[PDB]
Amino acid sequence: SVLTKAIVNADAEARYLSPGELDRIKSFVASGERRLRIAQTLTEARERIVKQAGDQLFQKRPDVVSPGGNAYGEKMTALCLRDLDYYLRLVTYGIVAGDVTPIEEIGIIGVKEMYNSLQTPIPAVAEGVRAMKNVATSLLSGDDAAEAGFYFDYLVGAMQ
Amino acid sequence: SVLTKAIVNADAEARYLSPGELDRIKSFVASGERRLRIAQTLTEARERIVKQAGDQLFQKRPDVVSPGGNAYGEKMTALCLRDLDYYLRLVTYGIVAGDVTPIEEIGIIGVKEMYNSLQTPIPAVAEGVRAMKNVATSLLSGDDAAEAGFYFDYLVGAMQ
Amino acid sequence: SVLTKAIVNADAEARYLSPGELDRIKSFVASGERRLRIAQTLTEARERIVKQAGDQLFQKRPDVVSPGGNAYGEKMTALCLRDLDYYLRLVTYGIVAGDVTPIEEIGIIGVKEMYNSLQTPIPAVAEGVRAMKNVATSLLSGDDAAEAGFYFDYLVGAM
Amino acid sequence: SVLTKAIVNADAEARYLSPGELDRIKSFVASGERRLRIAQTLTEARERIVKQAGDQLFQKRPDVVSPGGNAYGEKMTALCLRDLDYYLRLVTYGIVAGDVTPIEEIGIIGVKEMYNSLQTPIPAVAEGVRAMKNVATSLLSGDDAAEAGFYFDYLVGAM
Amino acid sequence: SVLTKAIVNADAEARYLSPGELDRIKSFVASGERRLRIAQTLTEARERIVKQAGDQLFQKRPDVVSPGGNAYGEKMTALCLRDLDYYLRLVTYGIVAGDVTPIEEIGIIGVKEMYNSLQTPIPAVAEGVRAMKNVATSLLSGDDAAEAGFYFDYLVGAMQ
Amino acid sequence: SRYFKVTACIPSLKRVRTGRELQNTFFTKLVPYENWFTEQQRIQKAGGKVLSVKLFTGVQGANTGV
Amino acid sequence: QDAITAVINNYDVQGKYLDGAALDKLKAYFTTGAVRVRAAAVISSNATTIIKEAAAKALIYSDLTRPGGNMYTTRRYAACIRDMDYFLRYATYAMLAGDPSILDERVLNGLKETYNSLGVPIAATVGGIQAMKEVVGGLVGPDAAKEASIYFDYLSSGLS
Amino acid sequence: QDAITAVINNYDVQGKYLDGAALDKLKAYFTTGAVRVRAAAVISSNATTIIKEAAAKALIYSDLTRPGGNMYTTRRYAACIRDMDYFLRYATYAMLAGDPSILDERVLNGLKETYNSLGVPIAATVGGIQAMKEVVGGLVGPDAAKEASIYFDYLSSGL
Amino acid sequence: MQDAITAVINNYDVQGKYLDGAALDKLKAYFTTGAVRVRAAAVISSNATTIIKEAAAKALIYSDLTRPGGNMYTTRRYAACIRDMDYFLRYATYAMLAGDPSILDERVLNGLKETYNSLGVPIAATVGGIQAMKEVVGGLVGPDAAKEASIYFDYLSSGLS
Amino acid sequence: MQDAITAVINNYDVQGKYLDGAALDKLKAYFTTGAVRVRAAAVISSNATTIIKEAAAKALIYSDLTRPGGNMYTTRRYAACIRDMDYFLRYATYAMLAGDPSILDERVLNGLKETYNSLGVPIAATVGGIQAMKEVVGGLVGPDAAKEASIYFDYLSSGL
Amino acid sequence: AYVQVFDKDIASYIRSEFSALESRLRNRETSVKEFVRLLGFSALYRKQF
Ligand SMILES: *[C@H](C)[C@H]1/C(=C/c2[nH]c(/C=C3N=C(/C=C4\NC(=O)C(CC)=C4C)C(C)=C\3CCC(=O)O)c(CCC(=O)O)c2C)NC(=O)[C@@H]1C
Ligand SMILES: *[C@H](C)[C@H]1/C(=C/c2[nH]c(/C=C3N=C(/C=C4\NC(=O)C(CC)=C4C)C(C)=C\3CCC(=O)O)c(CCC(=O)O)c2C)NC(=O)[C@@H]1C
Ligand SMILES: *[C@H](C)[C@H]1/C(=C/c2[nH]c(/C=C3N=C(/C=C4\NC(=O)C(CC)=C4C)C(C)=C\3CCC(=O)O)c(CCC(=O)O)c2C)NC(=O)[C@@H]1C
Ligand SMILES: *[C@H](C)[C@H]1/C(=C/c2[nH]c(/C=C3N=C(/C=C4\NC(=O)C(CC)=C4C)C(C)=C\3CCC(=O)O)c(CCC(=O)O)c2C)NC(=O)[C@@H]1C
Ligand SMILES: *[C@H](C)[C@H]1/C(=C/c2[nH]c(/C=C3N=C(/C=C4\NC(=O)C(CC)=C4C)C(C)=C\3CCC(=O)O)c(CCC(=O)O)c2C)NC(=O)[C@@H]1C
Ligand SMILES: *[C@H](C)[C@H]1/C(=C/c2[nH]c(/C=C3N=C(/C=C4\NC(=O)C(CC)=C4C)C(C)=C\3CCC(=O)O)c(CCC(=O)O)c2C)NC(=O)[C@@H]1C
Ligand SMILES: *[C@H](C)[C@H]1/C(=C/c2[nH]c(/C=C3N=C(/C=C4\NC(=O)C(CC)=C4C)C(C)=C\3CCC(=O)O)c(CCC(=O)O)c2C)NC(=O)[C@@H]1C
Ligand SMILES: *[C@H](C)[C@H]1/C(=C/c2[nH]c(/C=C3N=C(/C=C4\NC(=O)C(CC)=C4C)C(C)=C\3CCC(=O)O)c(CCC(=O)O)c2C)NC(=O)[C@@H]1C
Repeated sequence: SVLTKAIVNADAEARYLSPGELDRIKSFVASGERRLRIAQTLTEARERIVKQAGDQLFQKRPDVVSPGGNAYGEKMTALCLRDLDYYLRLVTYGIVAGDVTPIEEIGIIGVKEMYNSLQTPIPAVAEGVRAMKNVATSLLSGDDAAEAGFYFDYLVGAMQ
Repeated sequence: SVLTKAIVNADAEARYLSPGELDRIKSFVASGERRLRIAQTLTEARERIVKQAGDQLFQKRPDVVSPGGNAYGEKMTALCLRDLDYYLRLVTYGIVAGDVTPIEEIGIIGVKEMYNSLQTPIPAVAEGVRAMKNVATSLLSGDDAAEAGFYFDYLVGAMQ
Repeated sequence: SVLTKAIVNADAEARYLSPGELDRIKSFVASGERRLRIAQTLTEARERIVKQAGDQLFQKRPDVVSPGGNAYGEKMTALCLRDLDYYLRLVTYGIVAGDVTPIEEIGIIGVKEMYNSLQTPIPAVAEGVRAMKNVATSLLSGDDAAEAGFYFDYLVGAM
Repeated sequence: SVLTKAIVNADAEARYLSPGELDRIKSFVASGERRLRIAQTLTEARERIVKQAGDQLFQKRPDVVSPGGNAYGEKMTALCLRDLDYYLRLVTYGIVAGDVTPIEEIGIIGVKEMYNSLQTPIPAVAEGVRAMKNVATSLLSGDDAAEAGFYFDYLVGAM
Repeated sequence: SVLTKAIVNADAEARYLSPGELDRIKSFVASGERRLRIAQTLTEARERIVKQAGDQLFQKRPDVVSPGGNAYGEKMTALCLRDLDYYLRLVTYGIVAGDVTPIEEIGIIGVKEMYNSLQTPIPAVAEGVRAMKNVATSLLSGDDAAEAGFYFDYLVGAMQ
Repeated sequence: SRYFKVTACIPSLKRVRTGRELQNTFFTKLVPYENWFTEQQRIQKAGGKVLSVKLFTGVQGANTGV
Repeated sequence: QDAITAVINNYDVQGKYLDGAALDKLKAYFTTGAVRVRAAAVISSNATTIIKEAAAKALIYSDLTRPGGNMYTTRRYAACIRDMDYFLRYATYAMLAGDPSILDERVLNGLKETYNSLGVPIAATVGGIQAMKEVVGGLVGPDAAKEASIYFDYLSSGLS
Repeated sequence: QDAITAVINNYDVQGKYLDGAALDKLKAYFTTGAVRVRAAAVISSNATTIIKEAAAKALIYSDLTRPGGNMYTTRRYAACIRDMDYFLRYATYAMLAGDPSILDERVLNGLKETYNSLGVPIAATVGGIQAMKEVVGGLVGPDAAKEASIYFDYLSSGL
Repeated sequence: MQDAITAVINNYDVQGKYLDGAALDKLKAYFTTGAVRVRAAAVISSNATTIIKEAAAKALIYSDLTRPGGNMYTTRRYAACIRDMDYFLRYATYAMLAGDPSILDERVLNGLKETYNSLGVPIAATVGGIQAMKEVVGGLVGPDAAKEASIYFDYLSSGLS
Repeated sequence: MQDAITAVINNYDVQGKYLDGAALDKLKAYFTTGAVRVRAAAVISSNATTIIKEAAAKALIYSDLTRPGGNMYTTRRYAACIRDMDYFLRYATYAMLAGDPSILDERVLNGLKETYNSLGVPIAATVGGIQAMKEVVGGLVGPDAAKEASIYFDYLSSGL
Repeated sequence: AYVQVFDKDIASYIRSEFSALESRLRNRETSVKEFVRLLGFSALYRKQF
């Protein structure tokens, strides 16, 4: 989170936290309560978000759920949905943290390599995340949606 | 300034400013008008603040204005007061900037070396700044005083 | 010591001792006996040197022994004198060694930091050492005094 | 020279000259006049020293002045003697300097490489220098000889 | 041997062996049988090669076998011949390996230092190897001689 | 001078490397005493864990020869 | 790392989405935050004095400072006060973070082994840390003191 | 090192010149060589698939991949497949070489200790290596498989 | 760097000549001066901080430079200027012991003008400070030493200007 | 490292005692020995190459070690062994000048046994070589110097 | 390493001044960083730069 980042910069400089740095920490702690609510909303709607996004993705990409495609078959389709669920969980973690770092360590480093071994198409995964964003945005209020959008966008950018 | 600090962090990361960082900039620009008033108050009371602080310092430290002491004599006493005035000007600059950096470049880097050549005692200088803080606090309203205090405290910390 | 310094330089270069280096060692061993006597003299006069220097320092700097000043009070004044004694002991060690290295490790590294935490003024400490030098010089013969002076000067330079 | 060496060490440390370093300088300046005389003696006897040393070397090493050997032939033998003369000149420079540095720059750096290209045997060159030392020692007084010996030994060590 | 060389280059690049590299390995394994015969020839003629080369060397350099010289005396002369024998054995190893590496590890690294302690002249040693080459070349057929020459030349280059 | 023998492991969290990193990952090294302080901090800042520290050379609690 | 991130990490290993109970812990932290920021600023300004007072309480006027003691000689004295500073800085960082982990990652790791090789006395060091805690407690004030104390105690327990 | 060099080294320690018996061992290797080259090309082309199949057999659909498992998170997953690739590449190198030494020098040395610090499970890794062996065996074909298997087994035993 | 003794040696070495009496006399001259120089150097080292203080008081401080808009205004700049002053003093002391100006050229003098011009540091003021240090140094060292000390200070001044 | 003079100083410093006559006597003893030591050191430096040669001839060469399958077989190993011999000689010379065995412990002796055991270098043979060097050195230095020289050589041998 | 730290030209002249340093690296008791430090802390560096 923001606080960790501030501490880390201070430690590198080997100095106590600057007033400005301290102020940013104060702002973040005030924002946190609002952030928690946004995260809570998505958590409650999680099951539906995943389901709706999955359907959209499969409509957008018939191929993935086709005999050739990776997603095809019950086992495989479940795994694809599980992946979507994982990414949503990561996004919620991000919102509460106020930073993408939590998201980034768990999901975005080595993602290309992992999916290439699996042979899953990376662009399709990105589309699924985009789909989840749209569903999530609708349930969220506009200002809340914008905050959530940033984290969703980062994921889409990372998996490109 | 706050904005300069944010830009510098972004440039190090080689990224565009984050939304969160942008929000902090927005908050700062709103705060600025209040900050300007706080600075204005101290500027008007500057002459009296310096005078009062000087007297307090000399009471606290008889030695500095003693024949042995550096401050002793008219010329020397004037220079000591001039220094106090300089630090006050720096503090005002800091309040408007919202950061200690302006203060820091002009006054706190190489200060030890300069004063050691002069042979002025650093702790006495710190006391003078503390004295100025107390005078300034009284004239300022409580919330204004807290803001001003942070900058004053930084100076005291720097000269240690 | 002189010898330690020479060996260390040689080891860095990974070479046997240079003729010039060897010559300096030879000179040092000849000087040593004289050096021992100089050190002995100061040790015997140690108590008086410290006392006289202390008085001079306090006259030079009234402030240090004043309510504001660090030295003020019996406990504090004793500690200030103890410090002067420490530095004198270090100087004697230096004279026998023929190098400031022994002095330097015990007394001159981190000295600034230590005194800054204590809040003792460094220039006053230097004055005390200068004062000790003057007392020591008087008791020493002129040539002996010059040798002792170098070590005293180093200390003053270090702080 | 001694002084150059001391200054260089100080500059690396970014400090003023240490008392010990200063003392060595003092000793050197006193020694210098004696050193000048030692150097003068060797210069006057230079021609004979080289000649005698050459003969000794050739007796010690028949091979070098043999059809296979590098030294063989008038031209080559002259060059070998010229080299001995060069080293003697360097040693005199060293004595006045009080340090091998002057010697080292002119003669000891890249010496291996130069001789390897020439194919001259390095050990034989060393023997020649040893021979020169013995001749030089005889002409010098004992204390003078010891001083000169150090520089001669350095050369032998270097090659 | 050659194959080791190829593997090492691949490992540095962190890649599987290139087709071209693999082809060179194939060629080497085919060549090996011919190489073994060349080595066998020299082994059989080894005793005479050493003897002839020794004589040539001593004629070329009277000094080495002279009271001053290192080689002088029966014990010493035997050791000089033993050294020549060692180098010949190394050359045979090289031919079968197809690389100088086997030769190099046993004989060419630290050779200068070893001989300098012994005080043996390095150029004379080189002449001995050259002498051995000439004898060996005569017994070998022309194409075989060229192959053997390369290894002999390397030794001469190394001790130089 | 006093010397420290230090064994420390640093994981490569930022990026995965194809070339062998074993020497970088797990290293035993000799550190000058003066340098060690800074080095220890650097390992901490990296997020590496210092498995073992020992004083290879010099004497503990030495006033001189340090 | 941070209290917020610690909660996230615990959930991530479980694979659980963030839940209300988790949210409550995060909420608790957010309220405490403001107090912590104020405490940190106090400590930074008074850091030099805090160290001075603590040294006076435990380290100085002791066998340690006397010849044959661990903190005898200027070099050792300076080292000990440098260590004291680090403990203070890291404790301040921990207090802001709300997490003990940074102390483990930064201060606690490799300290015991270093100290044992050096022959630095652990119990005396612990004593110094406890002294700093007491001084800090005064300056920060009671609400802040409780929070500050836990991190100081954590450091002490680690060293012991 | 290599089979050819291994023979050479054995002779060198004996000091023996190369003999027919030694030559026969080398000849044996040369016949096997052609087969090995073909096997290596097969492995290189199918390397990505080999890893995929082996992972499917052991690593994926397992607790490791599930949260709280060693291979959980993309970073860890990627690391594990990178390690698998290493083992494959080195085994291929060893098969061409005809010697297990390279495995010891690069892969096997320090791996156990690294894994223990990391908390990577050795037994699971060994399982993965065995799985790769089985897949490799199929592709290479029977004659090649025997040769390939020994190096895979060597890695497994070391780990 | 080079010193007096080495300078003589080097001149002879390029000629290839063995050391001669005329050369020896130059060396002898240096040896007599040497003892004085060593004493002077010790004096300077002990009083270095004060020398700088006095020289600054004479020229640099209580001036436009120290006043806002001046080159030495702000603590950082003030500290830099006194650091430079210390450099000049240390190197001059080295030169005095050596008996040769070369070290000044090799370390201090080379590239200083260009550095100062980019920085916008005023050369004439710096020269003024060097001259002030010389005057203070002259007093402490005493007359015989002062003449020797002065030449190196003047050399620095000429180089900068 | 440490020397004799510094060793006395350090012992006094831990006691906090001023230098006393008994201490002075030890220092005086060293000063008399000093002149002899300097002469010995110069002798050793000039004859270093020969000393190593003679010692090798006495123990290392014409032995199983040099024969194939021996530790010092191959040029690389031979060169390593003579390099080690040189190290021992140089350090012993340093120790003799210093009058203290500590430098041997700090540079040569520490970790050597373990290194040798991993390498498979034979310690007893190395010790034999050191003893041989001692004997050669003894001759060159002359009797008074020899006693002093011997102790350092013996110290190395005992350590190994 | 010699070529990085000294320049190419000076690195050519090096025969074995650092032989002891090399051995510690060969032994794997020092790191490459440490080896580079010590080349930097060397008379040769100082003399040449
Ligand atoms: C759905 C959008 C797409 C899709 C998915 C898909 N995934 C798998 C198998 C796996 N996916 C993962 C992913 C993760 N594991 C993690 O730890 C993380 C980070 C938190 C991620 C994102 C993994 C490791 C597996 C392996 C199985 C397991 O983990 O238990 C499959 C099955 C293919 C297979 O061979 O296993 C599928 C189908 N496929 C598509 O094409 C969709 C676009
Ligand atoms: C002959 C061409 C020249 C010559 C030879 C010579 N050698 C020695 C002594 C030794 N030679 C070796 C060399 C090797 N050891 C190895 O491992 C290898 C590579 C496989 C070689 C080449 C060794 C070890 C010795 C030491 C003695 C021993 O056998 O253990 C001598 C004797 C000199 C001495 O001091 O021992 C000689 C004469 N010298 C010449 O003059 C010829 C030009
Ligand atoms: C996969 C079959 C199993 C697995 C692997 C795994 N490894 C790591 C991390 C590392 N593995 C190594 C090992 C090597 N480095 C080398 O150079 C070599 C030989 C050439 C090997 C084999 C290293 C050094 C690391 C650290 C990361 C780095 O790149 O430096 C992980 C991740 C653990 C971590 O925290 O890094 C994993 C998961 N573990 C399993 O669960 C599989 C059964
Ligand atoms: C006298 C010239 C000045 C002076 C002295 C003063 N010192 C202290 C306290 C201490 N001084 C030391 C000094 C040393 N300890 C060492 O190990 C060495 C190196 C050999 C030295 C020189 C120490 C450690 C202390 C701390 C107390 C203790 O020893 O236990 C004080 C008291 C300050 C306090 O608050 O403790 C004083 C007054 N004071 C001046 O102003 C004089 C100019
Ligand atoms: C002071 C309260 C006590 C004390 C301290 C002491 N420490 C040292 C030397 C070292 N201490 C450390 C510790 C750290 N290094 C780190 O990276 C961290 C985390 C930020 C710590 C806490 C280290 C590495 C050293 C060695 C080198 C250095 O100076 O850093 C000494 C000196 C001991 C010596 O023999 O030199 C001392 C005295 N000892 C006391 O007496 C107090 C009780
Ligand atoms: C007063 C609290 C103490 C005191 C003051 C004192 N100062 C001087 C002289 C100077 N102080 C400064 C300081 C500054 N110049 C800058 O650029 C800045 C930042 C903007 C500062 C703070 C300078 C440069 C001078 C030199 C004077 C000049 O302009 O030339 C004196 C006079 C001493 C003298 O010899 O000049 C005094 C007395 N003295 C004390 O002891 C008090 C504790
Ligand atoms: C003091 C008499 C005058 C003065 C000086 C001044 N200098 C700087 C900055 C630098 N000074 C140097 C100079 C040197 N570096 C060298 O290597 C040498 C040769 C030995 C010298 C003399 C350098 C390189 C710097 C820049 C980097 C640094 O600060 O360390 C400043 C600061 C300039 C700025 O704008 O920051 C000043 C003020 N200026 C005066 O007013 C005096 C006339
Ligand atoms: C000769 C008397 C015996 C001998 C020597 C030998 N040593 C090694 C290898 C090493 N030697 C050292 C030792 C040192 N390195 C140093 O820096 C110092 C202090 C100045 C010493 C004494 C080291 C560290 C090594 C290993 C790394 C390296 O190669 O330098 C070998 C090589 C062993 C091998 O298998 O490569 C040998 C042969 N062995 C003998 O046969 C003699 C009895």
